[PDB]
Amino acid sequence: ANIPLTLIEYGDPDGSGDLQRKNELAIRAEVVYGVGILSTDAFAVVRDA
Amino acid sequence: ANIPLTLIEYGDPDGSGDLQRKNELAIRAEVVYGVGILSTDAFAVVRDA
Amino acid sequence: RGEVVGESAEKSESTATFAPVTSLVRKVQVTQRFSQEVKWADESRQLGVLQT
Repeated sequence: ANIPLTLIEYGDPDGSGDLQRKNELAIRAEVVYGVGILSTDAFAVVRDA
Repeated sequence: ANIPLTLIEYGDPDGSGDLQRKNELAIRAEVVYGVGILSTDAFAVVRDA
Repeated sequence: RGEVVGESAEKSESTATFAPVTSLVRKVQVTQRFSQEVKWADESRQLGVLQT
């Protein structure tokens, strides 16, 4: 699923105080990815630890 | 710029508590003015002090 | 549930709760064993043992 870029005008969407109180706007975007690895052996890594 | 009289229904625009939590409404009007005085000598005042 | 509230009194939430329930799966079998003598007896004399 995907929530495309959208404008938030109300409440406190991030914890830093209310958007109507402090007279601000916020833009937000979201996406949700499903992710899986069928075997870790399908991959190798070049590294310098 | 000018924001004509509007109804706010969400969040807490003034610090008293959330509008949906307390079941309250708020109305807001807002304008921004630019102001400057070219010379203070263009004016005179009558006063009593 | 509904809540009774004053004029500027603070509102609460009360929400539906759900849970799943699941079936089991049961396999049932019947096996009947008989001598080939019984097949011969029935098919010759027309008893209807195999049909019953």
